[PDB]
Amino acid sequence: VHDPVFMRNVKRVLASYKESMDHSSRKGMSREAFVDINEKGAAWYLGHMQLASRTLAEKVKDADFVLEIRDARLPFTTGNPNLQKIIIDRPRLIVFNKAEMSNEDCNRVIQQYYERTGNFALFTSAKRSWRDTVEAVQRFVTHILPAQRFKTTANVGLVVGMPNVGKSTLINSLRLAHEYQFHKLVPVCKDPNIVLYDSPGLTLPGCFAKEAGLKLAACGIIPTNDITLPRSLVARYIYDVLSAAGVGEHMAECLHLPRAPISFDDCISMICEGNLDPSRAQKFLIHDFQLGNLGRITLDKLPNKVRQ
Amino acid sequence: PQLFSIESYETQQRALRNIFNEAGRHCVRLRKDSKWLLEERRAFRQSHQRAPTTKEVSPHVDVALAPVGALKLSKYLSPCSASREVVEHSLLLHRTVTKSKLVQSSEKTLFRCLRCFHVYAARPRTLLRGEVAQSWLEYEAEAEKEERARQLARRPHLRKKKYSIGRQRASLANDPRCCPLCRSTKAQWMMEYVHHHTHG
Amino acid sequence: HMMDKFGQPVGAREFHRLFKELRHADNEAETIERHQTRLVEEYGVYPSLRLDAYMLDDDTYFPEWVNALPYSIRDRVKFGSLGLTEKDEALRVTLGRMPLDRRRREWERLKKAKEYKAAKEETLTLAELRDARQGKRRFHWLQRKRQKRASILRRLALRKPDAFELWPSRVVDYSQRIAFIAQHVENGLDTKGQWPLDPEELARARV
Amino acid sequence: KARYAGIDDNPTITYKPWDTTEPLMADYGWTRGKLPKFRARSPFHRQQIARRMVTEMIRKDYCIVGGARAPALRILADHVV
Amino acid sequence: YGRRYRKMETRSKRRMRPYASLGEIGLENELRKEPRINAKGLNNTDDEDWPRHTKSWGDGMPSMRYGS
Amino acid sequence: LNVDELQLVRSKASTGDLDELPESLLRRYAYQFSLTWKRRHPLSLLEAVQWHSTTLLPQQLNEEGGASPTPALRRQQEDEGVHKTLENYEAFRIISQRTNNLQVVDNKEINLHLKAIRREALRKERRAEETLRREHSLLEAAALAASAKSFTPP
Amino acid sequence: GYTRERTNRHFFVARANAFFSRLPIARVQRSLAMEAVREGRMRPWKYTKEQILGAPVTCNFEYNPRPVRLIGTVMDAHTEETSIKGGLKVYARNEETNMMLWIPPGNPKLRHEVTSTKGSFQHYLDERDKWDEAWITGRARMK
Amino acid sequence: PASRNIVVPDAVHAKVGSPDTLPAEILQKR
Amino acid sequence: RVFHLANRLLLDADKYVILPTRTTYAAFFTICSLHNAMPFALSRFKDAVVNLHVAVDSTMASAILEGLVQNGLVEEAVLLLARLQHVPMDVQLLNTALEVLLLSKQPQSCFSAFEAVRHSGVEPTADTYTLLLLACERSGLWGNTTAILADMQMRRVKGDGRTLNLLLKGLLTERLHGYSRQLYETMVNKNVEVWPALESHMKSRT
RNA sequence: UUGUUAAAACAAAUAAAAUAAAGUAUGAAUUAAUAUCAAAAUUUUAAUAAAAAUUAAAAAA
RNA sequence: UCGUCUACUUAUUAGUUGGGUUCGUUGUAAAGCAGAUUUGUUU
Ligand SMILES: [Zn+2]
Repeated sequence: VHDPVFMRNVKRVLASYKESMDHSSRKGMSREAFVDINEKGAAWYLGHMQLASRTLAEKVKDADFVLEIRDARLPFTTGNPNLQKIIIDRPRLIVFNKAEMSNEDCNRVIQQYYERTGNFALFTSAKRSWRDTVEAVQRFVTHILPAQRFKTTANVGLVVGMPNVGKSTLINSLRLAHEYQFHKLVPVCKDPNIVLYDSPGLTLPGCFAKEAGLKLAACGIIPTNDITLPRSLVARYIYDVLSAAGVGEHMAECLHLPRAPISFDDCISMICEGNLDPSRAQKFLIHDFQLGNLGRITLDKLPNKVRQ
Repeated sequence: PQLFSIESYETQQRALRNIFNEAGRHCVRLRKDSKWLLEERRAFRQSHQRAPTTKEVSPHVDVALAPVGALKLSKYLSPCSASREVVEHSLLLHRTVTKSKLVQSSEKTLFRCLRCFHVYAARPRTLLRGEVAQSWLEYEAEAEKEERARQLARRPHLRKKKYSIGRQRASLANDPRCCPLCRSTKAQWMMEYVHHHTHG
Repeated sequence: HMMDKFGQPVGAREFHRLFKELRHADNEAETIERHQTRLVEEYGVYPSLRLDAYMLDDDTYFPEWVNALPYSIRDRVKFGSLGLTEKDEALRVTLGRMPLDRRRREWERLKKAKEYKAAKEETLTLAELRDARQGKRRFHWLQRKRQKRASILRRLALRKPDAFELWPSRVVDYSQRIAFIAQHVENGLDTKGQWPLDPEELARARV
Repeated sequence: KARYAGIDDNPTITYKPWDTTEPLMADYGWTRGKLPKFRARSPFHRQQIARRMVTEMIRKDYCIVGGARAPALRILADHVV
Repeated sequence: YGRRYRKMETRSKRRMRPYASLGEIGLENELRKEPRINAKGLNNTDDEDWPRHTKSWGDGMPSMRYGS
Repeated sequence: LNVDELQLVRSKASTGDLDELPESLLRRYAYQFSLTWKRRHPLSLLEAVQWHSTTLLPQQLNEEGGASPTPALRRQQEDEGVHKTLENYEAFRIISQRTNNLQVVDNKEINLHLKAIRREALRKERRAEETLRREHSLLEAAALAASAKSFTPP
Repeated sequence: GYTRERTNRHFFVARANAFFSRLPIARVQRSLAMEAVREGRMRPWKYTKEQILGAPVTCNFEYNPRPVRLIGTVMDAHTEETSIKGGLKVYARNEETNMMLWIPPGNPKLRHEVTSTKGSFQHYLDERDKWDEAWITGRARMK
Repeated sequence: PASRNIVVPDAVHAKVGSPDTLPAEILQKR
Repeated sequence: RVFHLANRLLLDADKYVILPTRTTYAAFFTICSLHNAMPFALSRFKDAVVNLHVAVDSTMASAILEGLVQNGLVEEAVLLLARLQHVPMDVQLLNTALEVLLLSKQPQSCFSAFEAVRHSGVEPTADTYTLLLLACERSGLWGNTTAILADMQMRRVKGDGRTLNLLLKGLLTERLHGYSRQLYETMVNKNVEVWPALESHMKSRT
């Protein structure tokens, strides 16, 4: 037992922490949208992703290949605009996670366009482990990238992806796997000499427009809090996308509705009609859109040039 | 098509902005406190370096009531209506703003408690002091306690006449910070209550 | 409640009485059960008749030795088996206050009502469902008995701790180790499958 | 502040002489409106002491008591008479 | 914490709630002699309420607190 | 379930005189907008439908038909209401100033405390989050069951 | 430095409770009550608590332009005879509005008249249960 | 309900050059 | 009606002087898990533990944890398991905690608990081994894939068909040719079915 | 007052009333450089200065 | 010393379509530049 004054002090500070964290109210600003964990520690990046074009170019010039991680629901809006603007000489492998919910037709269209451009699209499901993904990445490296000059050197892949998409989870999984096998970078397979290099700030989007935030909250990337962004702004956009699709009978069959709804108020009242208030009803609708019982959905549009 | 469901949410919110700016013309004049008024005249001379203007200091508090349409709006709106949350939140915000303007007055006003449901006349500043949670209202409370200690420390016998059981009981009845029946600090503006009942 | 809150640790004789009662509680239950079964098998005074006698406040339904039984069990041997509520006790007082013919008439009416209630008790009403979901117990005499037993246990173990310990001291707790690992999981501390672990590190991760 | 003894049961046609007291239960206190409370361990203990004291007083026609028990005993004997 | 052992012992041993009226002490005397359903139970002797002035030895002997 | 022209005519005629309009139209409009009309008072239906036509802001219809009058009549009704509130408040003032102590309670009690609203909201949110966790765990268990069989060794 | 809180001054410490006997104070109370009666601010009443408890009453509070009328049920009468003390406990319900008032007699701007000295304890119990249920509902909705 | 056709046209919403497409920073600066 | 009767039994025991037992509470928890009404089971568990002074049993804890898991409250089950303390050790509670830690966020924690109980305690069975192998499949470490087989051999406890199939899959992933071929031969000798993907992979390798 | 549940119950914690815990005898222990010990303000000398000096006047239990 | 800079440009037409991508006031030449700047024997 240490000093009693120190015991009293730690008791007092723990009680203060408890009385500070007892409040269930969540603050407006999404801390997750700006925090980004790395090897040095938790970092907060400010600014958009356009003013970092040369900082991205100087690193994609050093890296051997470009491993990007995006979400299949909204491919283009999650990533880097300068990567799509300026052509990257290095081969790119784009892993679309949560591919079970995206439109199969849009998935084949985007993978066809990536094959036409020179990139390789890999769609990963929840049942698939990261081992098959990293094995396919190794196969891509040994099939596309040329042989290194010196035998001891390794090929580097710059990882571009938001921490909500699964980049941080993949990094942690590979790190723990390597640590358990042996007991700023991350080695995956030592026989082909493949290593990965992460860039937190270049992938952290930071600020976003209204519709961008709507799409991110509908996909589950950005958090949702009552002070900053009510559920109405996102659920009405979801229903507007569903109405632009025009599948009213399909909405009814999915939500177990007596008839095809006419308006958003009608949708809310019909979901309310188990009994629950409109707020939790809209929360359950958004949760349905998150879990993905509604399938073959793509919120991000495709430009004319990518559709050609 | 277009953003029908999005524009409908924006249209209803624009209506709430207009019907609440309309209710501003229905006001109830409340004369400010004597000590608080001199505190605004003092802070104005140091800020603007000029004598205070009778139209800027506003010795009469302009409190705004909730619009007559809004109370009957949430009334006939079913709980299953999605548009009830956006108008309920609009009323909860105005219900607190009304408290913020009410605490600046010191004239006698009807205040009922919610514990034993007793209606009594109280002064809004001293009654709603613990609920409003304003630092300037906290700093003036600490300032007046020192001002009383300065007078009592200069003359100890001054406490005998000023602070007596006859004087202390009289001042508590003059500023009923709690209900004389249930002794509860929780209270409500009766004017806002009767405005909500006869319309709902 | 006051004794359990501000109870000075008992002496030798009080400890002995508490231990004796706690040890012979089972013998007391066995002997009251034996008295009751002897009564119902040799005299035919069934629990229905015993409850009727309880409600009418009549001792003719019991033989002579019932009132001669030990006082510690004389009151339980008669009306301990059959179920009784605080409402039933209040109704017994009301009957005892009311006249005898009204006693019998209202008791027969209430007995018919209770039999119909028992027939209808197949399902649960909304109030009973709410009480079962909440956890509130209207008939908390079992709770009072268990709380008295726990208070006796505490007042007896406060004298000699090694006398009535809950878990053996020398025996290690694999379930406690599993709960330790589950606390690691709860706090999110990375467990690399390497046993043992560091409790100071778990506490640091917790804070 | 309020005495539940004022709640009258089985009221008679004519109002009682006291109409507010028991009158045996004295509601001992220190203000002049009440009886002097002799030091006891509880109000129940005080009532038990008063009961035994007035019983012995009625039994043996005299009682020698110390402290504030004498005025209480005298007033209770008055109420008994 | 400052709670006196003797005083707390007396408070926890004996009751404090005083009677309110003679009708109330009568109702209490009625409701006291009631059997315990599942409790421990206490001996209800045939002279528990009867006058103990002739039973107990010290109820007539000279007393100082009662003054003979 | 309402024609556009019929809804426009109803919204235009409710400001002037809604008595001549049939009440079945108002009933079905309340059904559409998910309104609550009292079944024991026929005036409640017309009051609800006129206040809902008030709170509804047709960007083109009202602005073209009556820019000033459509809010003007509603402002007149609001002036009537605020004068009624002033009268009732003065009545409460005089009765509380004359009587010794006065108590007032409402059976409907149309008033909700702010902290109570927040607590109910977070409570229903926690229940919905528990059900969301149920769904998530079911999905993860199904994914594990699929990976235990479909995954082939390289 | 130093001050004194108590004063042993003779004029302050002397009392007159012994000489209060030569003042007919109860007669002064009755004279004030009779003056109020003759002025019309109150009207003499002789009923008992159980008799008046549960009797309908109508009270008009005079107020320009319209005096406010209120019909309620007497819940408690504080005095059995007329006096300057008085006190009546009325309970009145409007459309979805319950209220419990304590009417003092002798107010000129307040005219309360009980429609019948006789009362119905059954209706009294009904009103009492209604008021208690309303109060409990209000407290439960508050907390 | 999983493989049902749900396609979104590009002319219904999210027009190019809109205040919703542009972030609030640029609009406030302008 | 079955749920109503299940709650009525406990209400009747509460009304009477008797008290329900740990097996009754476990069966009631399984009933609530079947009925998808977990708040009732949790309220009954609280009422049994905090004021009724009924010590928790191994089967009772395993039943309540299995109910939480089946309803899908894996995090709440983890919390309750962390709160658990002073309960006898049994293979049922062991495999239930293994399921809980498998479905939890950290699949390595159940492996750590198994290595902790490996020194002493109840002997693990084929179900526990299947749970360990499923957790290894979910996580992806597989570093002790042959260690599990060595432990089973030294424990001298037979394995089930699913156990042997998961072990075959683990060995094929860990490219242990000799051990995989030996296990395939002994599986064909025992005449126990295998997974279709594993059989196709074996036939393509041969 | 807060929190939980349900369309009132439970747990916490203090601030008002109420209850007790002597004015009788019995009677220790920590401590102890000391003038019948320097009430206060100002200034100053080697670190709180209760060390010095200048104003001033600080009653007893 | 708390400054500002998510669009210019090259073409195209009448909103559509492909390429490329900071400035500056004042002090100072050390009196300027990492990080900390807290203490009630208090219950
Ligand atoms: Zn009150």
